[PDB]
Amino acid sequence: RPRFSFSIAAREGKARTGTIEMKRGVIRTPAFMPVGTAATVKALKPETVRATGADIILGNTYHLMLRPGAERIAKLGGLHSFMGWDRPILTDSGGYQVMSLSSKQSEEGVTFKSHLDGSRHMLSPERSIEIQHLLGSDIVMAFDECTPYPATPSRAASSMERSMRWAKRSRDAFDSRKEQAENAALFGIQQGSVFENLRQQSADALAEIGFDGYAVGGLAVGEGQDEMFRVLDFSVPMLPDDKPHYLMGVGKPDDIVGAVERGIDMFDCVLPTRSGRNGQAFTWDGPINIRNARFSEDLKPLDSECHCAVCQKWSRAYIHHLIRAGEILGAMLMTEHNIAFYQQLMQKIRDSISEGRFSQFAQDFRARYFA
Amino acid sequence: RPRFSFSIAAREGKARTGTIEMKRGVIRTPAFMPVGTAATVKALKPETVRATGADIILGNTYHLMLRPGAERIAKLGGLHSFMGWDRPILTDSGGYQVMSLSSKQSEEGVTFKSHLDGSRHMLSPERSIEIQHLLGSDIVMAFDECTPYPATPSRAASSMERSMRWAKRSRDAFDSRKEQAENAALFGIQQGSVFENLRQQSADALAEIGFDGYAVGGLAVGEGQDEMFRVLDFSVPMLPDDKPHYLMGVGKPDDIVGAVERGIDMFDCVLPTRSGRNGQAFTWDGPINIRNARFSEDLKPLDSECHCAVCQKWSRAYIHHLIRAGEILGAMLMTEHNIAFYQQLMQKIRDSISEGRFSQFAQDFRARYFA
Ligand SMILES: CNc1nc2ccc(NC(=N)N)cc2[nH]1
Ligand SMILES: CNc1nc2ccc(NC(=N)N)cc2[nH]1
Ligand SMILES: [Cl-]
Ligand SMILES: [Cl-]
Ligand SMILES: [Zn+2]
Ligand SMILES: [Zn+2]
Repeated sequence: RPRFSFSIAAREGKARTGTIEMKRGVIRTPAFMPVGTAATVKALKPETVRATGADIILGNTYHLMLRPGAERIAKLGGLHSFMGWDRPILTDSGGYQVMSLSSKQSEEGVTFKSHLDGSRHMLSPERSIEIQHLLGSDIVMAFDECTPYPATPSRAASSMERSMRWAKRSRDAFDSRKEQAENAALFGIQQGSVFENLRQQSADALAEIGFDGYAVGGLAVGEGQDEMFRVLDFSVPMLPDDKPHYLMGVGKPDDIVGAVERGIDMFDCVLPTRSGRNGQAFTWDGPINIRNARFSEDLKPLDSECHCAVCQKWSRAYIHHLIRAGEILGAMLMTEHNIAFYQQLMQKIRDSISEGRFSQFAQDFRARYFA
Repeated sequence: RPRFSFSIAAREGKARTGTIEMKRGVIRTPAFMPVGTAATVKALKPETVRATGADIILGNTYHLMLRPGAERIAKLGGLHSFMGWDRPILTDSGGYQVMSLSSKQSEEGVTFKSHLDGSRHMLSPERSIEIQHLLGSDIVMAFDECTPYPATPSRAASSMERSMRWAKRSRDAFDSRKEQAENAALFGIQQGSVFENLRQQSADALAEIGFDGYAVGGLAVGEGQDEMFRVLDFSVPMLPDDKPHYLMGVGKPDDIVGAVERGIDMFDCVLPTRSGRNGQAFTWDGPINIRNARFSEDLKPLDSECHCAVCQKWSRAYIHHLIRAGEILGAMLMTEHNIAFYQQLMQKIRDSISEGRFSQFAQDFRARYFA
């Protein structure tokens, strides 16, 4: 079993489908990664996450370093053993949460106060890589400096250029740790906001360093789908074609389809889990809010085609009751269905690309989903 | 498959072990019934409830008549289909929640305002039985009038005597509904508080009417274990020996053991589910609070002997993290373990009675549990 081997089995336009082979398992691409920020995909046992079709989940350096702690997780045997997920885990590097959740930045790194208890903590390229080593991540993200949306040209350039210097420091720290370099992979993060020249400068710097995969940062932060697709149109071709392309934080089903049409291979977002707990269920006819009174006596499953265990066993009417009553089983069932729906979407994307009918799939998907 | 057949396979002192055969399955006794007040055992799929060893669960007339509604559940196919539990369900009649949760009593019945939205509702012996018919309950409880603890002799007698008249009305309403009389069972509820003469009067009235089983009401309401055991000492022998004896709302593991020693066959309580969500895990060495800092790096399972799936797969340290983080999976894992622990306790009770070593089991259990 290889450390990291990406193979493209089929193409259609800019879209690709294939596999990433890693020591802990195969990742089918395009892939959707359920988010497991606090060492759990919310409301699901790991076996249920696997049963939905997920090949890999996402963890977070920032959250786990605060609770329960990186050294503690390593002492307990690593993140895989701790949470009971034995397949690949990608960990974000913490740069986004430093901006979004915490409350001093320099070239060396960043010091910050935890949002949970105000205790002071430090992150740097070297410390982020070390934390991801302690967690035992399979895909390690380079540590970057993020800037809020909407970013001015000056702030976008400044954070991107520092991110590129930090990408080289992340590369060197990873390569210095033998066990990490032999068993994990390292992805760089392209920045530059909506500005084509900065995206190009960022892509050039990352390719010169060399990574196992390339993420597109700085999207899914409020820009809207038209603008995101515009940025992807020019940004993805700048990345090495022969390595995976990971769009961080995306997204809604239609966002995923359009991003695949633009060359993206990997995705993560909290939408299926978080909005599931809030009562939103994804269906091939668009999302529904199960709390709506129209579902109070609806005996049909959440989605009429979905193969998930929830749709085999429980009605909309029951799940409507559970969510309106605040019952934990409502969160469990909505989340399992939504994650299974996302995996079925990815499976349909992969099959349609492999069969050379992805264009028609995307058209049919949109016509029905937005009808 | 019979409507209702109780068979005692073995005895030791006042303790009994055996089976209740019903159309939807066999109930091994002494039995513990997980509580599923809102058409769910909190945080567990029904298949997980079954995997812990539960033969029967408890639902509630008062809660289900308010949300989602009894006629609605019947229109949707009954409670079993609605929640996905195909085995026996016992439903309490609502008399306790009218007292404990709602906010006018007469000989006919009771009118009350819902605790959820203040809407007005009515309950009576006839309406309670009808609601339990609409739900499709397998074991129907007679509708009683409860009085708060501690009850004066006057209030205990008054509520008991009305309860006995309402027990006859419950019997007649059940017998008038052919489908119910042919497929379900009906239990009476002995009242009389801590007063031996009232317990005797109540037992005499219930036996004259005749029921499939006899519950002991009015305990687990604050009286303490010594007093409860004292009341059981004289109350249980008053009930027909050849029918099941159901102690409502009990209880802690040691309460269950002592009640079995006094002739009780069936139990229900929210303790394993509710306290599980709050961080209390049951072990053979007594309860632990998993949130305590001493468990932060403990790799052992919740209990060293427990056969449940949680103890096969996750450490105390992980569950400690989950509960302290407010994660739903923490509630799921704690609840599964606690319900499995309760079922393993019942299995050890049943086996020890069948083998004529229940006295020694109870002594060994207490010496270790309270060490
Ligand atoms: C919620 N949206 C969302 N977009 C993202 C882009 C990037 C990152 N992380 C990173 N640059 N280390 C996280 C994101 N989260
Ligand atoms: C929580 N304790 C607790 N003791 C109980 C006794 C009786 C009942 N119900 C009834 N008489 N219809 C419920 C109980 N709940
Ligand atoms: Cl989430
Ligand atoms: Cl509960
Ligand atoms: Zn489904
Ligand atoms: Zn266990």
